[PDB]
Amino acid sequence: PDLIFCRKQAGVAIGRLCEKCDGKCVICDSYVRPCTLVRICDECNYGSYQGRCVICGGPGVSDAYYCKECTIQEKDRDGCPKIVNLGSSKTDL
Amino acid sequence: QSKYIGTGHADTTKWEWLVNQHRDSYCSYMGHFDLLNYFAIAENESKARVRFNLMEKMLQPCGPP
Amino acid sequence: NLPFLKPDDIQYFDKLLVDVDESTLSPEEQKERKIMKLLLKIKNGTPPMRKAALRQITDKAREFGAGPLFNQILPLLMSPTLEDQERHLLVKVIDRILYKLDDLVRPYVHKILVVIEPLLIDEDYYARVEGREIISNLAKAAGLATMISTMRPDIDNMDEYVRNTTARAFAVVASALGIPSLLPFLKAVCKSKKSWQARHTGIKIVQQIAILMGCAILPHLRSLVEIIEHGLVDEQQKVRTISALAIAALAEAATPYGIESFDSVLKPLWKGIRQHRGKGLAAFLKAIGYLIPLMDAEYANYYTREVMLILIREFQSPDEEMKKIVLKVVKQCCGTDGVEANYIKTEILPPFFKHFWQHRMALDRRNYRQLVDTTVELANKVGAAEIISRIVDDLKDEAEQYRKMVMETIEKIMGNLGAADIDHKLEEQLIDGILYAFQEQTTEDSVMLNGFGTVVNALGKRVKPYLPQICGTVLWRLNNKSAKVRQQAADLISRTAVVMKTCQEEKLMGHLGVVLYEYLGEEYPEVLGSILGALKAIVNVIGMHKMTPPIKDLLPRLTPILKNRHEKVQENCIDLVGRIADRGAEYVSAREWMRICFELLELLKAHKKAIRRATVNTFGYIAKAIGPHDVLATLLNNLKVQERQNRVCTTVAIAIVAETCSPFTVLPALMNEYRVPELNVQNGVLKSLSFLFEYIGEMGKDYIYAVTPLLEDALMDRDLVHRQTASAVVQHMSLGVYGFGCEDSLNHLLNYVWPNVFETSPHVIQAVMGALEGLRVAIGPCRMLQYCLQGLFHPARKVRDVYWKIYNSIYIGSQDALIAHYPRIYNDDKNTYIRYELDYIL
Amino acid sequence: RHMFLYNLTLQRATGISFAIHGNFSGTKQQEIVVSRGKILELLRPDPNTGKVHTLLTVEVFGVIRSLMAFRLTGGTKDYIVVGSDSGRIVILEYQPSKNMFEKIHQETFGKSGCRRIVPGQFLAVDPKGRAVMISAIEKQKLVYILNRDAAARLTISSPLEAHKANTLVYHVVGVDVGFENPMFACLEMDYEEADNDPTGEAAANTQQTLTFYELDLGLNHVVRKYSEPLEEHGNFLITVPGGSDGPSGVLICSENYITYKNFGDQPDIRCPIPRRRNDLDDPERGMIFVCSATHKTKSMFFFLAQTEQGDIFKITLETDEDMVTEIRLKYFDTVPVAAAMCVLKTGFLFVASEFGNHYLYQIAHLGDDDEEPEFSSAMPLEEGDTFFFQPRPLKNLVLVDELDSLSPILFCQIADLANEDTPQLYVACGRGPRSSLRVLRHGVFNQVAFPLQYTPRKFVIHPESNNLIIIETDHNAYTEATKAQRKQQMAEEMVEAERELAAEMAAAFLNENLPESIFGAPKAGNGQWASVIRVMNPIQGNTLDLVQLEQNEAAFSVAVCRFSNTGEDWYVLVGVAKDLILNPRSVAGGFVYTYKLVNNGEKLEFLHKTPVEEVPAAIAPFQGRVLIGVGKLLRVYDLGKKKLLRKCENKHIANYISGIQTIGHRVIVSDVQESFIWVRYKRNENQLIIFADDTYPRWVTTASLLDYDTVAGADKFGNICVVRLPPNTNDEVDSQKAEVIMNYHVGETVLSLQKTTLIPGGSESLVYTTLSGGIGILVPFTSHEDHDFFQHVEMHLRSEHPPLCGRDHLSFRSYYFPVKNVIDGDLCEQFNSMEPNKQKNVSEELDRTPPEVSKKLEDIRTRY
Ligand SMILES: *C[C@]1(O)C[C@@](C)(OC)O[C@H](/C=C/C(C)=C/C[C@@H]2O[C@H](C)[C@H](NC(=O)/C=C\[C@H](C)OC(C)=O)C[C@@H]2C)[C@H]1O
Ligand SMILES: [Zn+2]
Ligand SMILES: [Zn+2]
Ligand SMILES: [Zn+2]
Repeated sequence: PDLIFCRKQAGVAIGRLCEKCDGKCVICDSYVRPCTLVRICDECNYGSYQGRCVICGGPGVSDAYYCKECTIQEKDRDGCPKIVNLGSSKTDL
Repeated sequence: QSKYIGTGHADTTKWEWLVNQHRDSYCSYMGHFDLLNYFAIAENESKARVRFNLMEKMLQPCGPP
Repeated sequence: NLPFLKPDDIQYFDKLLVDVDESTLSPEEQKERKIMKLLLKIKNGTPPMRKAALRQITDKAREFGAGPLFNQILPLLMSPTLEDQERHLLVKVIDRILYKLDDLVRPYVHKILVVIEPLLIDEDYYARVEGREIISNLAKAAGLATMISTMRPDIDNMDEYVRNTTARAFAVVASALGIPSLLPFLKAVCKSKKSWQARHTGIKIVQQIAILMGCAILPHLRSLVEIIEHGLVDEQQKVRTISALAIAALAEAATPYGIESFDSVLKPLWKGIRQHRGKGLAAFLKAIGYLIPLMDAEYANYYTREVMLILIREFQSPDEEMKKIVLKVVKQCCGTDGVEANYIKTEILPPFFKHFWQHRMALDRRNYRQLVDTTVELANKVGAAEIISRIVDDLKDEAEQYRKMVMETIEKIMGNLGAADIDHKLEEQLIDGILYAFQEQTTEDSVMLNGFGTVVNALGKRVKPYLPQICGTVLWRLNNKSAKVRQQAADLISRTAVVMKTCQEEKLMGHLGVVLYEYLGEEYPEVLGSILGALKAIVNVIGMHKMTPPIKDLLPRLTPILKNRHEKVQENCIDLVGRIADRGAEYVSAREWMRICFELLELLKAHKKAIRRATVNTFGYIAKAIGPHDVLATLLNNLKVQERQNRVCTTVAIAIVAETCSPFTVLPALMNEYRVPELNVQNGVLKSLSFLFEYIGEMGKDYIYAVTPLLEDALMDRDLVHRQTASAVVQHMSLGVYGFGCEDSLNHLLNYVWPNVFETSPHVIQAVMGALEGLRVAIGPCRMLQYCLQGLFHPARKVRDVYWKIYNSIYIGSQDALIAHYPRIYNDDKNTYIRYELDYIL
Repeated sequence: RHMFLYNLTLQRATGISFAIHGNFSGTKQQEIVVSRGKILELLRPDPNTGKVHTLLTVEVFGVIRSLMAFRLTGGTKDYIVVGSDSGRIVILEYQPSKNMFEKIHQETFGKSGCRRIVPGQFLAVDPKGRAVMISAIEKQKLVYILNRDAAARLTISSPLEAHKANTLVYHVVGVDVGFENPMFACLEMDYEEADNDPTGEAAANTQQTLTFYELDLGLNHVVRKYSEPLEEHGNFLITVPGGSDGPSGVLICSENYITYKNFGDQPDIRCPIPRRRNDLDDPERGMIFVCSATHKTKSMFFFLAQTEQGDIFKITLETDEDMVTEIRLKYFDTVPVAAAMCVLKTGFLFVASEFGNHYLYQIAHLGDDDEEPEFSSAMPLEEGDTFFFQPRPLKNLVLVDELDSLSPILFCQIADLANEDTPQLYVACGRGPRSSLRVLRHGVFNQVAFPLQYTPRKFVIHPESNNLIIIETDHNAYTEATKAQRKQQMAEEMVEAERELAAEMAAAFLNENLPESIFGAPKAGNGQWASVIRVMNPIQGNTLDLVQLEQNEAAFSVAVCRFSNTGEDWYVLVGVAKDLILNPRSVAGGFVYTYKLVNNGEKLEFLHKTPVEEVPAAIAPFQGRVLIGVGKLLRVYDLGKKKLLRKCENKHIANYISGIQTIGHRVIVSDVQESFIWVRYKRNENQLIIFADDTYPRWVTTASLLDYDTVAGADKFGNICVVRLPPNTNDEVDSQKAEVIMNYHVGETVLSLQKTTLIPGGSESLVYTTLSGGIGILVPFTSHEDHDFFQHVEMHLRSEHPPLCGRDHLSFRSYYFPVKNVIDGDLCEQFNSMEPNKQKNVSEELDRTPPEVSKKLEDIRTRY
């Protein structure tokens, strides 16, 4: 599988996470010290994708947060953290 | 990596890196107020004139390649 | 090749299945073929395929022409089996081709509208959004004149449905091209002499413009009102009704600004109040109710006194829409500055509670919510006791819906205001009614629980005389056969524990706690979690020494409950054990605590973050209670023995112990566990150090020196996992002690991290780059630039690649700082390279 | 030993880089929001008393690069949009009840620091408050859409991209297009062609363009609509009102020209800037505007444009059928060069000068009634010919208030010269003819000021008489003698042209001297200089002696010393450079003037001048002889009856020496780019040997040795460092690297450092004075308990009370080097500014009460 980050200009949408990855950093897969709130671009939050998990793409239950390490290194300024698969379409789940 | 202008590769020339760092320095002078203050005092020019001269230098800071 | 095709796609892409050859078919057929290919790559393609196909279909939209492009797109857009994201992609390609096509779509505008307009009435909100977006792009591409010429013939239609459709679409084009562009057309149509259908349609256009644009219509509110005002005195009743409704929409969209714009509408509405009846009367009332919150205090009082006669008259109206309208209008009036509380108490409250607060209203859910919110808003101004006293005696009604209604109303009133306005008689009435409504519950109405809790917490210490009665009722409901009633009683205990403790009635609370102990071990997980939470609240509010049952007998009962699979039971049991460990550790032996800790290690890998946080907190409490030594020895034995799947729990527990009892009681033993020549336990010690430093952050500022030799031994050990985990340790250290004076030890560890940059394996070079960025943060970009410059320009190409990768990381990291760290490069015969501004001397 | 410092700003920065006016209170009163650099201030001028009161001051812990106000349709209170170094856009609303700035919105988009491609430098707003554009210097440009909600609260949207690679932005401004789609005018220039042509033709042919970015609200996207190449490069833009209040369009200010442009069939209307009649500056020198101001009225509107000389011109436009006809310019007045001008209602004008004090004048007369010549663009003129006007004192403005400003502080010395128990701060600051030496006493700071001729560079106190020896140097300035010579040559040229009237005009021009302090000193000639030596009594500020210098001589060092070969007689050496043309740096030679201080330090007599190869930038007395830093060479000089002899020298300093300080048998060389270098000189053998350097390079500006093995230095980039030689360091070794034991970022370029004690009996502290006008102190810690307490206070303030403009405090204080053992007291003292809930929570975290923490902070304040 070929997965990558969106890295588009994020907006006012709040990123969310499902029950499997509650309170986990989307960038470095860390579970310690959630710091800043995750923002995603409008394309990844439009329509049936609103409030959907950033990692897998399922029903999100909590707010996604960066960790303190990513905040200090300013890895939250890079762009939309939405994981996207280059080997699948919009209809694929 | 055209997202970040100053980034480089194994084929980045000395002239490219130096004009990049010169433009970085000029924009930092534009940003930090006390740097512009020092430059306007030493050169004895109005802050507007110093900013205009820096923006003019921003075209070819190091000259033609 | 070609992407996958769904069944329903065949109908739209059958010609692409056969691999025909070009030039054999007509050149017009070759256009359709490429349009099919582009649309198939867009609809069912990968992101790169979609981007390439979008760029291709935009860069050739003029060559393709509007005709075949839309003749292929529109059937696909209205496929009954089209996904929502496919619809969004089609909307986007339509927007792009409309921008490229521009005036070429004028002959096709109508052909598009008859397709798009249904989306504006679809139940899907995003479908309506996409329809509006398509119409906006079409109006921007075709022009205002084309849209007016194409949509005008449907204005005077006698369908009343296509009229609403055309009004909505005209509002969309108005929001697309701006109100001033469509102002002359509206001023002309709203004064049409041909028929009243045109006036009705224009006024509906104004209404939909308001509804769609909201606060954006404030600049042109005067123009809209002056164009629409003449319809209030028209001969047709439908046009007067739509005029009033559009006035209400304009007022709602302009809240709370722009009352002077409605100056020419106040007296017409005021007279129509006394003149009209029926649906027109309701529309006038709605417009007035939405207009009132825009007026000054004195004029609000004047207008409200003028319209309140007819408001009270229509209080007893048979039309349910009329009742909803007048209820909203009352809520709007009594929520504005100017309507005195005494005036509402005198003239509004008696008829309000006479005609509205009737049993029937408690059956319909919409009327239920509307009347509850209106009554709470009334209490928010006229006072809590003035409203509660009129509905408190209804707490003992025979209809359960009416009891639920009055209970929710009292709950919201007392939660928004309080109990300082309540006298003694009203307090007794509240207590009696709450007890009667709670004892007479058919189901488990959560509103009753919320009301009981709210009223108890609002009374505070005033509930003490009734505490024996409430405790007896909670006892009787706790023994109930039904489990949900037991759960509701436990939640009521959890919500009233603090109030019962403040009232100084510890014996009743101890009896409740011993009954909860007796009911512990309930099979139903939700009831067990609720009684665990109740026990937690009781233990937290009461003293551990005088707590009945004793903690000595309570904690061993809680020990096996952690093995339950239900997350609620897990969280509640963990929280109770943590409270016990915090304020009552003296009543428990160290062996029980050790067994609790060993049964608590699994819950560190739970998916629920709340369970993880609770487990961490309770483990920290137990470590503070006992001490680090015994638990740390057992945890190191576990780390040495257990398999790699359960070692992360041990690592997290080690970090918790090191953070709670200071790391100088943990780092020596952890580093000592490295001397054994087994590789797996060495990797485990390295991972423990990594997570420990990442967890303690700033606290590890006094421990980098101690661990530096272990790292420098692992940094150059001829093992890949060793160097990887050691680089992870260095990264977490650097990010943790960032800005606390560790530049010496970190600059030392940099010299051991740097030789590992020329490594081929990816998993280790990733950790090396992470350590390098952490060290850039901790030591500063200057040292990193100093180490990069020596290899930035090297004859070796791979060396240049690696050093430029590191330089790119540093440059993205801190670009503004590097300006003060760049070295000197003297000028040559061709270029100027020295920055002379930085050489100035004052 | 261990240096744990506590930073406290005693005097906030008084300079101003941005100033806007608006109804930030929500009432009819007009207030002024200014930026001091890292400080956001809110001032209110009372129209009754005509005085400016300061209502709010907040340390934002960032670098404000762009500041502007706006209002939404139907609103009654202007908001505040701030562009910082944070990569975040911030919108705030002043609340007069709580007297604070409430962060309404904060949206992230980029990285921190004054970066070249990350927006923050430029800020434009749509005049109807519907959208705001934030732009960088290069490519990146973002547009946010603003609206209201049900409760009339500001709502911001997602950003819309408007980037364009290889595009340098000179200035952005929002265009008043009524209630149409918002538009932003940009002065851009594409450099892609320049870097691909090694002949240089592309750079000389690439011209500046004026482009218009239109934000379509229906399509909800930003598009680059129009783009027109410009004749000459403009330096900034002015928004002329539009809609129903004006004809819309834009005003471009360039070199010696101002143009009006507008999209559509509207032609371009340009007009040359009127030059001063009988101007004394170089004819080749151009004339541009430095700032602008716009005043709208129910009737008409106008603009105020200030030139480089300080002349304010009032500008009006003629319009016929919503189309401009001409640009009317008229000389309004002349005040010092301002960074921003605010034309408030109720007839007032606030002028925030770039350097020196700021002023508030009252507008008495608009000026139209006067017979003074009004210039227009329709007047015929030869291409080279420009208009002429006569400057005169204030006619339409009357000064009603003056705000003191210590910026820019070039040097400072703390000493007791008034023979009081508490020392006074003698601060040589100011720029050009507005420079001054000010005495500061506390007992906030009370100040007195004595004017000076030019910009001071350095000054020393005479120990035997406490009198000050000032050196005042300015670049491209004219000496008094050359000024009179230029006037005489102009008068000679004037008569060669009715001849009786010409001689009378020339005599009247000769007999009239415009005060340089208010009209700006006529300074020109890129290679010229002007230096003056002065003696001053510090108690009454009376000039005891004054020595003018040669036209091409620039003073850069000064010292008072006693020589061993002579008796206790006092000598004064002044290092001077000849024909210093900087950028590109080129110089002829240097001289050292030697004078004999006579009459207990009241006048000096010329002895001899000693020539030398390059610039003598530092002069430090070394017991018997003296030490001088000429270029990259450090020499010892002995006093001879004829000149100054070089008994020994060292030439291994890597770059230019900027400062030299000696203690015992050691000497500390301050390289311009490299850090400090340690040199030891044995009395025997007579040779200076380098025995220690640094591991980090530092652009040093000043220094102050704290003890034998330590030194403290100030950076050009607003940093303070403290380094120390390692233990067991001998002087007969070649290679030693100094350990850095303290690093800190102040946010303002510090130019004076001195270890002293303000109040007698208090703890010794380290006082610094910066170029931005601020004065701060560093106090060392005594016990580890207090250090840990204040460290926890700083940690909790960083998280619970973050900086105002989105910056990270720990990152800001680590701008160029990571923080090392410094606690920011300006952040800690903000504990009293938080809400009671957060104060109670943080105090319970530290096991004490909010009043106890306030009392601890006040104890530190009173200790000093
Ligand atoms: C997004 C995912 O990657 C999807 C999936 C299916 O990936 C395989 O599931 C992932 C879930 C992983 C979990 C739940 C890992 C458990 C780990 O447990 C160890 C013991 C660690 N525990 C902690 O760090 C616990 C507490 C910390 C200190 O504090 C807090 C507040 O969390 C790490 C993991 C939680 C999912 O991520
Ligand atoms: Zn995205
Ligand atoms: Zn997920
Ligand atoms: Zn992270």
